Amino acid sequence: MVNAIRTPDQRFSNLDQYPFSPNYLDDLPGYPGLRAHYLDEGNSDAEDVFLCLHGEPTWSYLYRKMIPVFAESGARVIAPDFFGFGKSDKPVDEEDYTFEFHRNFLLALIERLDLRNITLVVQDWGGFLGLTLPMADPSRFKRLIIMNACLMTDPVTQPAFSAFVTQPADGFTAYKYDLVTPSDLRLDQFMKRWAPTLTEAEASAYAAPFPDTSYQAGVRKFPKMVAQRDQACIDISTEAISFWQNDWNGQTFMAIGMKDKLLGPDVMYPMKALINGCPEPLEIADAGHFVQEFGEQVAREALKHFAETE
Repeated sequence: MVNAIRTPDQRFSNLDQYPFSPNYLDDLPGYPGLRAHYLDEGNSDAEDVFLCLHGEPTWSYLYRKMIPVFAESGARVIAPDFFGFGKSDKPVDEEDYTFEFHRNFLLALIERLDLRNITLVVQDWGGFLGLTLPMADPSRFKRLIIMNACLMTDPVTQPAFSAFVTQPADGFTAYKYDLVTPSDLRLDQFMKRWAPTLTEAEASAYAAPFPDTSYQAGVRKFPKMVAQRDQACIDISTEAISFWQNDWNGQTFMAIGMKDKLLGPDVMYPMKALINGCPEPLEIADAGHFVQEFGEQVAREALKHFAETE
């Protein structure tokens, strides 16, 4: 029952621009023996809380440029590392990672920390999973900041959320290929390719959580879950659509990384239509899949947009 390993702390000693202190939650309901890492920045008694969820194959380090902007506005910021990523523990078997394994973890984190007045900030898997959280506990969610992401429903229901899987060849097909094929996966090399504006140091931070391949079962399972969606993922994702379309009435802000070959306009415009009240998206011409690397701007504009609608 959940064989996992922990990344030696020395691997995080020379992180670039990541002065955020570690917080851990051991033995969350349904996660015995697993220690989860998360950042808790800004006023801990703040009324507003920004839940920042990362994706594949990154960690909370991805939100490092957005965190300060949010904390400065007077809000609290929670940025958790999924099991298998960042400083959280990493199950050694790919079988242990599932849509509900990661989803239930997010729900347990929300209940444990008793988060309220939440502004959900998502991208990629943070969105696939994150966008399904509100419907399970609506009163806790207030706003949404969505960057390149969608819902993992079936091809018939939403063809746009499946089409990108097979085309273009240099889009998700290439992304997935780079992650599931190399016997010796080097995430610093991966991130420099998929986020060409990263410095050598920043790229090193993405490799930091993984001393060797045995620490990458979670990294290898995520892309596979996008291509092969189980029934639970499909149903949860389909129920999520109805929520964003008929139940959601909170403030929303969308930003599109225009150079994203995976989840750009093809996926983001159909998403905008599904989220009730979603305004015209902020198009970021230079941004890639990892919109957060251009996050200071997204952070500032999201706060400005939220204030004008208070």
